Amino acid sequence: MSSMNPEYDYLFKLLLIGDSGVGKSCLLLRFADDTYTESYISTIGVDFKIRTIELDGKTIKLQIWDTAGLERFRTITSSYYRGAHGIIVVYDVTDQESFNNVKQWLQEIDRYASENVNKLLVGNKCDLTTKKVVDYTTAKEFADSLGIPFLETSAKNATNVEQSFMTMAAEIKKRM
Amino acid sequence: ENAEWESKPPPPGWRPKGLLVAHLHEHKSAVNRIRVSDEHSLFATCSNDGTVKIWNSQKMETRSILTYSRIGGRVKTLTFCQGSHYLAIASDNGAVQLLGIEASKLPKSPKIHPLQSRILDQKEDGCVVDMHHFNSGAQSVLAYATVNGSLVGWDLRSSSNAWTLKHDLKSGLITSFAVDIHQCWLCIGTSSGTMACWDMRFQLPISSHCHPSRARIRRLSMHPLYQSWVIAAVQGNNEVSMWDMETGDRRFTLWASSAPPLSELQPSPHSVHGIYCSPADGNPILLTAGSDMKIRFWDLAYPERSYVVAGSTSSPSVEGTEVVQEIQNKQTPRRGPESLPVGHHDIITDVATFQTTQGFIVTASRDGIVKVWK
Amino acid sequence: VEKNRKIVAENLEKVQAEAERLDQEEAQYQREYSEFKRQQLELDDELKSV
Amino acid sequence: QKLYSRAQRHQEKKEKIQRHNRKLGDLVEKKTIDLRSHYERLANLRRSH
Amino acid sequence: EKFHYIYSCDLDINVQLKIGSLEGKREQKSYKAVLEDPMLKFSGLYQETCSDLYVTCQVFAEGKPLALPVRTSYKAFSTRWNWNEWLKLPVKYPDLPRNAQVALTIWDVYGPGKAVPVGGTTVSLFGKYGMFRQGMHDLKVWPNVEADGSEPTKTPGRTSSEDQMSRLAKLTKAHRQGHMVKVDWLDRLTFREIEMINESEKRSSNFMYLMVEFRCVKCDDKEYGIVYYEKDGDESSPIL
Amino acid sequence: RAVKKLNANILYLCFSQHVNLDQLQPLHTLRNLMYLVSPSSEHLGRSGPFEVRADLEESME
Ligand SMILES: Nc1nc2c(ncn2[C@@H]2O[C@H](COP(=O)(O)OP(=O)(O)OP(=O)(O)O)[C@@H](O)[C@H]2O)c(=O)[nH]1
Repeated sequence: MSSMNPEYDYLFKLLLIGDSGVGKSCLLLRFADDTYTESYISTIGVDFKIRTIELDGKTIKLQIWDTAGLERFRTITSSYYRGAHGIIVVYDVTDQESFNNVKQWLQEIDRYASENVNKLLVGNKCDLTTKKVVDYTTAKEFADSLGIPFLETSAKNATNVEQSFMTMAAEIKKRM
Repeated sequence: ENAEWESKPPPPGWRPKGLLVAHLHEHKSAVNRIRVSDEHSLFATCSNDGTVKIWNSQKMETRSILTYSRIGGRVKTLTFCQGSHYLAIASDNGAVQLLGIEASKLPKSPKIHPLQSRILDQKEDGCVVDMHHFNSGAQSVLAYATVNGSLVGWDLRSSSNAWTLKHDLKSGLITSFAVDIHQCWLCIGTSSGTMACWDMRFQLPISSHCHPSRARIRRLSMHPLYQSWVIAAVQGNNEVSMWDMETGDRRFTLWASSAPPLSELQPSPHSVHGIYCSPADGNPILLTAGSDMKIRFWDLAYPERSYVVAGSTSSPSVEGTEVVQEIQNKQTPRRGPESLPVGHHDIITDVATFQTTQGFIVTASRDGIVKVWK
Repeated sequence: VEKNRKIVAENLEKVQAEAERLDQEEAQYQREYSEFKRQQLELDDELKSV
Repeated sequence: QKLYSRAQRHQEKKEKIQRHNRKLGDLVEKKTIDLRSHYERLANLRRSH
Repeated sequence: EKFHYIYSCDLDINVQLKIGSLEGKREQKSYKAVLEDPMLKFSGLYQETCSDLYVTCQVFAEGKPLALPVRTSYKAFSTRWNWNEWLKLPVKYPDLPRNAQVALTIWDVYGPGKAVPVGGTTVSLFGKYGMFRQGMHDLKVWPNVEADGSEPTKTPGRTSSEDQMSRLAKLTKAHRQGHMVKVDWLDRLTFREIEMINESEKRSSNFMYLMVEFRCVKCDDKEYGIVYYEKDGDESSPIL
Repeated sequence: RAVKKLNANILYLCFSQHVNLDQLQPLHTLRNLMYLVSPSSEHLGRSGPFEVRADLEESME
């Protein structure tokens, strides 16, 4: 047994990672604050927002962390992954390089995250269809090849944004 | 993980009864700070008379066991350095002096000698306004704040500054600052009522919050429990208010004034000048004294039990923010003689405590009086 | 257009030069006023103490 | 133009606070002379008593 | 609890350096210069938002090149100058003196037959006390100049400091590595402050940075730092 | 213990009035009061910073 806060049953620490400009801050802001903006401020270090949700009648508190995607604020060893309950790997569906680097983000999870942490591949900017480069089938083939759930999304138009985070919260509850 | 708030916290369920132990007057004028050595073996009080006097905590059954005067100007802040080995003092002369204390056995008299010194050019730094010392093993930094807003961490391991911060003077004069027991952050309180938080790891100004009445921060202390809370004493209404610097919300306040709670209208001239706070048994205690010269024991867990320590029952008894409000009760036979007023008769300037085999309160006032209580 | 650009650039530079000078002056007013405030905050306590 | 008015008003504030500082020091000087008289009246009354 | 290391003279393997990405806006020349020389119009600066830059990596020492300049293989760029190429440098760890330097020049096309440098950055391969560079580094790229390997380097990629971001980035990396004490409520504020500072620097200045990485040599799940050392430097002189 | 109290008390009151330090002794109970109550101590009735100096504490302790 352990102490339990009356407001929330489960504290699920989520973490967003991915190349710069993939839309991690936009996704975090759209989910935790229903706001979006064209002004780009490159994240440094860490940021987090808390959002309380409900799934299967359980009050779930999500602490979603947004890590800096730029080369200069990244390091080989990382201690942000430590204690994450689930990790979202974001990529920009309009930039194949961000999708290719997903392979490299995954190996960071297998090295520093919890041994069986939940993972979720997210393809932000799905609203730029005239500029999209990856196929949904190309991503699904890759996500399923590793068993990680996947949802294409758009922070701009809220498209699947809520569902992406809600899905990982459910998956973590399923894990524990 | 393991930074203890006090080397010796108050005894369990300690309740200062208000018994005067020692009445001291060795200072010619106003005492500015009372600091207790982290050993609680000694304490020191500096004064506008330019002298500093050091006292043996165990002798408060009294005499200034040691005294120093060779700086000049009003000495108006001092601090021990995690032991009785060093004691630093500073004066409006802009001189910062590191006094070394020589502890001797009873047969041979003790002594003080200066073993480090700095001087601040009145045109480029001004004198200090407050200082604090905090060990980190690799360094023994003595942070001090100056009138021009410079907050300098002088590493007593050498002459080198560990770091320096430049408080924005647009926020007014630095009137007090405190540092996190974890040494992760710092908060600057000003004459205009602004709290300005500095992250000591990055040495950046992370936030600035202002008292709505725009009134002087008389004392500033970190909270003994909530790592993001700062206990800011404010001029007027005896207001002591906890401010959560993570958000800027005034979210707990002690109030004792004719003016209704939190009102910006005509505040009382009385103000809290010294705040001592301890977590005790997890029931935090905050002891305040000030310009009304009434020591108040505030129980932050059960505020209805808060009471005046600096006086017997001869004295008149007493916005989503948890405010504790003090309202004076709307109240001849010579049932024994009238006793002498034991409390102070002038503005109390600081409160400190020591725990040598009992919980004693030290208080001092602008007339130079120093009083020990238990 | 180069002539006008050069003239306006000098105007912006020379006007901003006064802005930064006034910044040093205002910074000095604060530095001095902070000293007068320090003294005042003591005289008020001496007055109340006396 | 906002800074010129600020330089003016801050300078007037510097002059006003400096004048106020002067009157407080003189007031405390005068109040001390009275306090000295009070303490001597008390000393004489006490000693006679 | 233990520091694992090896001498630079014992590690007889080729030094390897990852050319990471290049971050930062590239200063476009005013069309006044394009009128002075029209061949500018065809340079990579004007034709495409990201040109197919390449990075040269000569190892210098005492102002002399130790070996021929290795270079990044061709990679197409569209919206980000990002190479993920481990250049196997032409010199081994025992060949390096205490003042060895990498001179990373970034190049772009300038019409036919003629490359032109976007910028250059020089970082010493051994740190303050002879340990070889241990990990990821962000090097300040001096614009429009070819990286100089003379000692002292006129185009240093690192500072001892002296500006906000050079200090705050080191602390940010230290914080990410877990070296710095974690405090969630402070971090969520201090990093917003650093974000404002960085975004201000990104506007008030046009400096760019080149990420590089050095291989962390491992053995039996231990990572060994390489320390500049000499065979026979181990014996103090037997002067009678 | 009552004598110790009363004598120490008198001496403390004596020092509070800045009476002549060399004359006061810890045992001469009534003489101490005599020096305090007679006009000989010009400072009687004054309130100020007495010091209970070492040369008078060491005789008591
Ligand atoms: N069209 C479209 N643009 C988006 C979307 N999300 C983000 N963007 C754009 O991408 C920019 C950067 O978004 P950020 O969330 O700050 O990118 P990031 O992943 O946080 O990058 P770092 O903070 O450097 O790690 C935004 O300013 C938008 O211009 C989206 O869903 N649709």
